[PDB]
Amino acid sequence: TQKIFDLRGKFKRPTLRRVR
Amino acid sequence: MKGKSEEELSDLFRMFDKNADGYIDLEELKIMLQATGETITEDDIEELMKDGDKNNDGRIDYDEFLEFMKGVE
Ligand SMILES: [Ca+2]
Ligand SMILES: [Ca+2]
Repeated sequence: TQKIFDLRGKFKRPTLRRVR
Repeated sequence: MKGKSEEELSDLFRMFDKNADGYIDLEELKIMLQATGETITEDDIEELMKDGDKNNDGRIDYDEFLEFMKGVE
C-alpha cells in the first residue's frame, strides 16, 4: 500500500532559480 | 488573511484538464500515472479516480482536485 508517487513530490511550491 | 494554496492547483487543473472541459476522469487521471508508467496503470486509475470524484456524480471538478495535493502535506 502506497498511493504516493511523483503526484506528491514537486507539489509543494513553484520555485525558479535564475542562473544569475 | 489570504494565502498561497489555491493559485497552485489553479494552474495545475488548467494543465491537467487536457480534455478542456473543467473536470477530470479516468482519461485525465492517467496524466498522473503517465509520469510513472508502472503497473498501477490501467487499474489504479479506476480506484484512484474515486478520490477526486468523491461526490458520486461521475466526474471531478475544480474543488476535490485540491484534496489530491493536500496529501502532499
Ligand atoms: Ca476533463
Ligand atoms: Ca465530484
